[PDB]
Amino acid sequence: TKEGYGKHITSMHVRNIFNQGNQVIRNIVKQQRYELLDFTGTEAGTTNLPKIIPY
Amino acid sequence: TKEGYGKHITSMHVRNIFNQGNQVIRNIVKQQRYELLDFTGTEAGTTNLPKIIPY
DNA sequence: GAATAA
DNA sequence: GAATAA
Repeated sequence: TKEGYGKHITSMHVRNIFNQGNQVIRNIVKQQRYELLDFTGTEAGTTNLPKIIPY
Repeated sequence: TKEGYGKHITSMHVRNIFNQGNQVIRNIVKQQRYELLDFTGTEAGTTNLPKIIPY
């Protein structure tokens, strides 16, 4: 007979404890920025022109 | 098959019968003492003075 | 608070 | 949607 004593012991079933490559981490990129919009200038991006948000 | 007859017999589980160092004995130190308090003297601890209990 | 906590 | 899907 194959028998033995132990604690937190069990007949051995399938164990592969590596995930099958499924895991998800979640960060939020957080980029608060104080900015200025200057239309008072003649230079490049400072003009009467609409300033763009390139989402 | 592994089997045998016996009395007060069991499949063998974990047995270490030494305690993990936890045991408590309790005595009371008992020290009744008849004593005298003498303030009638001039010598050392015999005076008008309060005699002390140094618990 | 089988490994001794009266 | 024992092999990680918060």
